[PDB]
Amino acid sequence: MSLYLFMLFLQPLSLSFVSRSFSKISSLMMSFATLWSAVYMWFTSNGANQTFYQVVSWGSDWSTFGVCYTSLYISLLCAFIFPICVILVQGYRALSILICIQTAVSLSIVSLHMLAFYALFESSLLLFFILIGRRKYGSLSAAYNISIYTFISALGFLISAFWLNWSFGSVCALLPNEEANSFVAFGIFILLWVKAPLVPFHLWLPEAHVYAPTAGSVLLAGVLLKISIVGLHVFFLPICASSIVKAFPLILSICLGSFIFSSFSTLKQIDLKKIVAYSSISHMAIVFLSSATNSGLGIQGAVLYCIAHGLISPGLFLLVGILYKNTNTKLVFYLRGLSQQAPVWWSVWVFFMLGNLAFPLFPNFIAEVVCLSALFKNHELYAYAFIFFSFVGTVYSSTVLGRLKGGVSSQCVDASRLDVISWNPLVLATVVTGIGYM
Amino acid sequence: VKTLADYIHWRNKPSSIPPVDEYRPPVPLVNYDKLSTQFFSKLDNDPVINRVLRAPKV
Amino acid sequence: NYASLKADTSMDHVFGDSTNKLNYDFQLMSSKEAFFWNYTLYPIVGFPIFLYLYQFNKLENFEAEIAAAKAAKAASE
Amino acid sequence: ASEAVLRLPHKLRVMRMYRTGLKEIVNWSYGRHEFYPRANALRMEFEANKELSDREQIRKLVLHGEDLLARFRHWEPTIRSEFVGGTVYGVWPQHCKDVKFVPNPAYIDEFKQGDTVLLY
Amino acid sequence: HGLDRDTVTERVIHVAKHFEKVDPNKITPTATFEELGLDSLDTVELVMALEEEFGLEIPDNEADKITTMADAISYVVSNPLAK
Amino acid sequence: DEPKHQIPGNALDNW
Amino acid sequence: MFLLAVYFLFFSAIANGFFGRYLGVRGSQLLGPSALFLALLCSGTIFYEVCIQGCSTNIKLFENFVYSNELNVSASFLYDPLAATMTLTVVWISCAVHAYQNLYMRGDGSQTLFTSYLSAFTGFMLILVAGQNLVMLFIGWEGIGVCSYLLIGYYGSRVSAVKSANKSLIVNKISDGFLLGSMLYLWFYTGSFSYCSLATFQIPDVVSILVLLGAIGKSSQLFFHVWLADAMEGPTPVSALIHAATLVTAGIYVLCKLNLHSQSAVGILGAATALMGGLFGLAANDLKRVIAFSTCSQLGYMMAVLSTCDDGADFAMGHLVSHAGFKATLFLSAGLSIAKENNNFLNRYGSRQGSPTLSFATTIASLNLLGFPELGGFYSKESILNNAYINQGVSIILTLATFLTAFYTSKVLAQLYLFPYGNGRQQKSFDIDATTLICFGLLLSEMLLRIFTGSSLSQNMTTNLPAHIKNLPFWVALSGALSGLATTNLFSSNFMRFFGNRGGFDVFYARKCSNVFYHNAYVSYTLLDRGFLKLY
Amino acid sequence: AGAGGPVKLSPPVDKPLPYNYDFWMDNGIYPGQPIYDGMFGSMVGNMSLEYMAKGWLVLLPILSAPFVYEHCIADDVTRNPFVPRQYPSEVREFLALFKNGFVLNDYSQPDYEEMKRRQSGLLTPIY
Ligand SMILES: CCCCCCCCCCCCCCCCCC(=O)OC[C@H](COP(=O)([O-])OCC(O)COP(=O)([O-])OC[C@@H](COC(=O)CCCCCCCCCCCCCCCCC)OC(=O)CCCCCCCCCCCCCCCCC)OC(=O)CCCCCCCCCCCCCCCCC
Ligand SMILES: CCCCCCCCCCCCCCCCCC(=O)O[C@@H](COC(=O)CCCCCCCCCCCCCCC)COP(=O)(O)OCC[N+](C)(C)C
Ligand SMILES: CCCCCCCCCCCCCCCCCC(=O)O[C@@H](COC(=O)CCCCCCCCCCCCCCC)COP(=O)(O)OCC[N+](C)(C)C
Ligand SMILES: CCCCCCCCCCCCCCCCCCCC(=O)O[C@H](COC(=O)CCCCCCCCCCCCCC)COP(=O)(O)OCCN
Ligand SMILES: CCCCCCCCCCCCCCCCCCCC(=O)O[C@H](COC(=O)CCCCCCCCCCCCCC)COP(=O)(O)OCCN
Ligand SMILES: CCCCCCCCCCCCCCCCCCCC(=O)O[C@H](COC(=O)CCCCCCCCCCCCCC)COP(=O)(O)OCCN
Ligand SMILES: CCCCCCCCCCCC(=O)SCCNC(=O)CCNC(=O)[C@H](O)C(C)(C)COP(=O)(O)O
Repeated sequence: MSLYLFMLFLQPLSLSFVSRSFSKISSLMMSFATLWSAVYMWFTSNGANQTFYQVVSWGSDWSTFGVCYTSLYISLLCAFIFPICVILVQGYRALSILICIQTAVSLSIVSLHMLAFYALFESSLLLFFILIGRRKYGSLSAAYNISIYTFISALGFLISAFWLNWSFGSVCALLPNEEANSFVAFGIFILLWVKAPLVPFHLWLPEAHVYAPTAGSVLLAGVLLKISIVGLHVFFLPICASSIVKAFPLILSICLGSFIFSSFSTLKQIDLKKIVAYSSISHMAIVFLSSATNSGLGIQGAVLYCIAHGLISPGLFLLVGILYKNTNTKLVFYLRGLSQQAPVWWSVWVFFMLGNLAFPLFPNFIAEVVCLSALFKNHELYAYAFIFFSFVGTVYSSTVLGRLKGGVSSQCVDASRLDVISWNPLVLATVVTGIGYM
Repeated sequence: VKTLADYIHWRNKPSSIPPVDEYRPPVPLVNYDKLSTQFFSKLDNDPVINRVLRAPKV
Repeated sequence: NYASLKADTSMDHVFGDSTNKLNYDFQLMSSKEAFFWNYTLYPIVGFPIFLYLYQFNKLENFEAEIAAAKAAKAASE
Repeated sequence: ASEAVLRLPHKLRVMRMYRTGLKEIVNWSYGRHEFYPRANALRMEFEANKELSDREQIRKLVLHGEDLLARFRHWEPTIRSEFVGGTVYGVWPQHCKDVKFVPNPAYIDEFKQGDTVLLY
Repeated sequence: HGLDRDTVTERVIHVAKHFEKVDPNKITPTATFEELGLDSLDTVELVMALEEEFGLEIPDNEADKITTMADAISYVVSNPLAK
Repeated sequence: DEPKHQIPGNALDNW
Repeated sequence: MFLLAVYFLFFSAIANGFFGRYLGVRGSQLLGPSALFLALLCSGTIFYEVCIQGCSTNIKLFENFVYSNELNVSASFLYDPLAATMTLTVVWISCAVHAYQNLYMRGDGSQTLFTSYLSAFTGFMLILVAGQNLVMLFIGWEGIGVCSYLLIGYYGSRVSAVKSANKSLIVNKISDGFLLGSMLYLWFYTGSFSYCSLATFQIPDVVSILVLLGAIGKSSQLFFHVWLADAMEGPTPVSALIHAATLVTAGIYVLCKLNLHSQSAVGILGAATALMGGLFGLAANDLKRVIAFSTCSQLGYMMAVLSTCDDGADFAMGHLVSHAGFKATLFLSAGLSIAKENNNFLNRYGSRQGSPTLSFATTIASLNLLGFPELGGFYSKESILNNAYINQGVSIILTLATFLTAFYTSKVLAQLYLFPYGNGRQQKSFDIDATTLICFGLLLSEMLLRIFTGSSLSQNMTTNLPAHIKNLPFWVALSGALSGLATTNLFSSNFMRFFGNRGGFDVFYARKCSNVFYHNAYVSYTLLDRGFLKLY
Repeated sequence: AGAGGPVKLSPPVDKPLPYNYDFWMDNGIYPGQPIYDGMFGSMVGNMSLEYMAKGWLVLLPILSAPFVYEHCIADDVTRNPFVPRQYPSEVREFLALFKNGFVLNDYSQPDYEEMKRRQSGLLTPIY
């Protein structure tokens, strides 16, 4: 734990002292060192400590950090996926912004103080405004959307944290507190409602992903959406369980509506990135509902599905980025003959799309099975609703694949050595998780 | 009475009007394309059809 | 820069001209028709919901009738 | 009848009606043996009214024959495989030359490949 | 396969002989159907026979434009799928 | 040339 | 020994589809058939050990495939009599199809990838059949679904093939969704996914309906048969595998493995699918389409028989195994005819000098379909028709389907051989190698062995029926065959047109269901997220 | 020749595109197709949905006539001239448990009423 936190603080620090020409090499080595430190944290985490594997405090309640099941999986996912983002990004400015965003996100996951959690997650607010609104390839609209949505949700969460700190006297997760207040529950909930895109607060995500760089999109879908599940498991369910049980019919309505409307909206998309973004929104609904059931099957299923998404969505966003670099287009209508012209890109694309559809040899299948079982534990109709509407994902994915698969094309647009190197870890991880090493 | 309602930009009329002339994709030509909306018709037992199809010795 | 908008007429003799165009107006179903078909198809999709509602109603009605009769038998006696 | 057929002159309209009727005879037949009597019957049907000069009667005949040829359109047209609407049309389409291939893609400015954040 | 003019000519001539009215000596490589004695209905049948002979499908607009022996041979020679 | 938003109104009337 | 077959097929898939650059076209023409021959030897050993000698075996590969809280499933294979019989049939047909593909796919650019997909397809079918738990069956069900998507759409530059693959994928998604719901119901109230503990004497109707809805997808029954006819876009070897064994049979296998079906529904749905499929096949003019509609009709017979009696499951599986051989033979022969004539239409076929082996194999497969006495198809079909007499409704419809089946089958045989030549005077030829002859030898061997060994234990058990009622299927078949040879007209042009349009199920889906789907998508996106909730 | 056959290329778009052009599938070969065949444009065989519905209306009664008689008009006693298969008591009691069994229709049995109520079981799980 201490090694992981130290490496996390060293990665932004290293950039200040690098030669400005060695920046990319140093950043890659630091990312790998952070991954190795995360593996060490996993090694030093004994299952015998059932509640929290490790807790460290550095002199205050704010500096209380600790790892649990959700935290451990998300932290390992962030450390696994960061090297890919690093190699995909060029320039000191871009590296600095990305490394600061990563440090803030990775510190947020392990934080056990609500106020510290807020301080670390929302520090990366201007950096995303600047990243999504970059000079030539960025959109100011998307930056404004994401920034305003984040500020409003996090401010509500902050108000709830202030009330809990005033009333109980502490806001640390390790101190058992329960609250029946509905205003405070709503304040904590609104952050989760926005961060994990749920209809009608999902509009910020697609704009940000489309106008973000591939490293940014990969980080966003891979781990930024997951930060909601850490807040739910660590900062919402322990204190506001009563309000989740009181509002379960409403929670279920909003989650199922998000899943349905997002699936239908994905059908009208002509941009590959927008298709992947709306697929993520649809997938987040099952995770949110499963965790809200407050059952063992649901919490485990939600975390597992989150890992599966955090392994499948970065792959699709990476392949889309590679294709866009080769062709300078994201319109499905312009891209044809990709099967014949890019047999190697096509194979990986088909594999990842099969993963997104929750086929058996993919992590998504196991995760979905567990989440559906949790819903069936609640009610049979709850499970049936989700299972039936899954066909809509098939229709859009099939239509996209069919449009891309065949036609006439005069351009050989296949992946280079660098592109295969970038996806190989993701492919291997997907396969390993698919075979049951979740 | 002047009110916000007067100066709010209500979405009552389209800002952009789509171009009238629109692309129709090329399609193979079917010479006779009238749809048959009647399951039972005199056409099926037409005298012409009987002479052309039913009657000739095969 | 942009692709040429000039078509290829090499195979026009072999495979036919492109003069004939589609007759579709590229517009979707009417709102009135859509309301009927959504409110017809969606109930068909939710067949389990109606089965559960039916059985639950039957069970609750039976239980209430049982209670009523029990009360009646427990009053006189 | 479609618009393209309607715009055609009388002579071309009757030639088209004969052509389409012969094709529909082929589609509805079970073998080549059936075609010959049916084709002779169709020929006799057209020959019978060829000398008619009354425009109104001719219009009635044309319209009726067009309605008959519309109703009796076959679900499965008998089309050669290599032609549009055929099974082997497009199976392995011949590749055109002048394909743009980028050689040694990863070795073009290998160190600086990636996305940059430009600021003001 | 680009079929040569000589073969196409001989086979179109072979097909044209089958009409009873036509005299076997009038049909020449460059002769209009009217001189041969073919009516409008006959021209449709001839074009269809050409369709059987070379195993191709003639689009109707082109088939309308076939009215002389010369243009038919030209069309078949131009077609790459003619057999 | 790039696609641009249509501006409702005539130039001189808006001015 | 039992694992070896699955290993051989998955190896042949990985080798041909990942290392085809090294192996070559010839290397796939060796490794494919060699692996399939080895798998046939293993499947034969399995069949002898389990079916004949009553020795079921369970092989647990690993435990805790899914381990979330109470929910626990393991990757285990139980070879029970149903599994052994299906394994044998599947591997025999796949070995024949692999031998067939050596010459048929020589003119195709990716012969290595085709062989890889065929071997992965066979492996997933063996996983589905041999699974000991519902999760393993789902793994097989999805694997065959994906392999079918990748094989039907093999010709990507044809919009019809890609649409046919999308159709298959969507229909199979709806079916596997109903299956997932039923498996969740069964896990929740029985405590396990294993078929041994899955047994429930009384099951709520919901689970029965969900199981049936899941099964009707792969085994294309009414309302879910749209994809089968379209699946003709794919190459002929794919059609033989899907129709004869891999796809259509899975639904029946699921229904027979877990007897949760309801008698009232299965009988009506089956008899309806039998009649409709036969009527659709009457109108069809493509050789490959007629054999698909025949597959639909036979599936209707198998589904219908489950309702009649307790032995219906045995009778259904017996028909399934008998049907796979002759139906595979019909598809392979149709493919060879198409390849030799460069034509797909029945009108242009006719008598022409050919190979004796192919013509005989076509005649014998058609006779098995028709119901010619003392043939494997006859015994498996009479077992169904005779036992269905008790259900008056099912019997009448099934006899009418027998008539229509005989009529189209006889018409097809007359059109392909007896009829005079109908194609053009052009040079066409397809020379058959010894590998094709071996493939037809294998199919004929299966057909012959089926007569000697039989399909069900209760096949020849007496059905206590009057002689006139027992021998009626034969008279109806003969009458249909005679009417089909005469090529007589049975229905008016209005009905012939209706049957050619396959009942207009797809026209209904396009005009109403697809329009509603895209109107819901228009309201969800254009009107709302990008309309009402989008800033100027 | 399976490979290398000539194809016609679809003309490049030259007019403003309709908003719902995503309903058209064009790979670059000349004959493009709707996303779902029959949704718009030419209909196979020139048969409308109304024609298909009228056909199904003519056909449905004839197809349903065999099934309606036995299922509704007929009764257990009159459906067949024999009783269901007779089994020893130990076998029969176990077989009667199966809801989807064939021994539940034995009117001769003194447990007929219970068996009939078992056959018409619960629509959905009570718990
Ligand atoms: C003892 C033994 C020695 C061992 C060493 C141990 C010592 C420990 C620490 C010592 C390390 C040195 C500290 C660095 C100081 C200068 C850093 C800097 O200027 O940043 C850019 C600078 C890059 O310089 P440059 O490329 O040459 O051009 C800059 C030009 O001057 C102007 O260029 P421009 O005009 O084009 O501007 C473009 C701008 C685009 O415009 C923007 O985006 C503006 C956005 C506003 C701020 C960003 C808001 C979000 C920032 C979040 C904080 C990041 C960490 C996240 C962790 C969460 C923490 C809660 O983009 C950027 O500038 C970079 C984007 C990301 C960097 C933002 C992070 C810097 C925050 C504040 C810097 C400190 C300044 C203090 C001033 C001191 C006296 C003046 O340095 C970097 O390499 C990246 C930043 C490194 C961050 C570490 C600094 C700590 C801040 C974290 C706060 C935690 C509290 C502090 C405790 C720290 C430990 C005790
Ligand atoms: C670009 C790629 C080119 C190279 C291609 C690579 C080819 C890969 C070959 C495919 C592998 C197939 C093997 C599947 C079995 C997975 C092996 C495995 O997981 O090892 C098991 C040991 O089990 C085995 O070895 C299985 C035997 C493998 C071979 C046996 C028959 C081979 C036929 C394949 C059919 C397998 C069906 C399984 C479906 C789930 C680990 O044992 P445990 O200690 O119990 O692990 C805990 C379990 N859990 C993973 C869930 C955490
Ligand atoms: C279960 C135990 C053992 C598991 C073994 C499974 C069998 C082999 C699995 C190999 C990897 C699985 C997925 C491979 C990547 C997916 C892409 C693919 O399969 O095909 C690629 C390309 O294929 C490859 O290069 C790799 C395939 C090698 C082996 C594939 C065997 C079949 C895949 C099995 C299905 C996966 C199961 C997933 C769900 C159960 C695309 O092909 P097409 O879209 O059809 O276009 C090709 C061009 N043409 C138009 C001419 C057809
Ligand atoms: C007691 C009080 C009683 C109630 C009184 C309420 C009165 C008003 C309350 C509204 C407070 C919401 C604050 C958000 C205002 C909407 C955003 C401003 C619109 C706008 O034009 O912003 C542009 C871009 O913003 C964007 O692109 C953002 C798009 C819209 C943001 C969506 C809002 C977040 C989600 C809303 C609610 C979520 C949960 C609520 C609990 C930037 O404009 P510019 O820089 O060019 O300036 C030039 C001047 N025109
Ligand atoms: C209309 C559908 C509702 C939309 C929400 C759908 C799903 C949201 C569920 C979130 C789960 C936990 C949140 C707890 C309650 C929030 C909404 C529950 C529904 C609700 O409004 O109940 C009200 C009570 O809640 C309250 O009194 C508080 C309402 C929320 C306050 C709104 C903004 C608060 C922001 C405060 C920021 C932080 C403050 C911290 C000090 C009135 O119901 P009732 O019991 O009176 O029944 C009388 C009816 N006959
Ligand atoms: C053996 C088991 C049964 C297998 C299939 C049985 C199907 C039987 C259902 C059809 C019989 C009743 C039909 C309803 C009566 C309608 C009578 C005339 C129909 C009519 O006028 O309008 C039609 C409505 O479509 C319709 O009629 C659609 C209504 C169908 C109800 C949904 C049932 C599923 C149908 C699936 C196959 C049926 C294919 C043909 C229906 C065409 O409307 P339009 O497009 O011309 O309107 C113009 C667009 N503005
Ligand atoms: C499968 C079922 C088959 C479908 C059969 C349906 C077909 C309907 C058959 C009935 C249609 C008719 O009679 S349509 C016949 C309409 N009658 C006329 O037009 C009279 C005027 N004749 C002329 O203008 C010329 O003689 C002309 C004929 C053009 C030739 O020109 P040539 O002098 O240069 O040969």
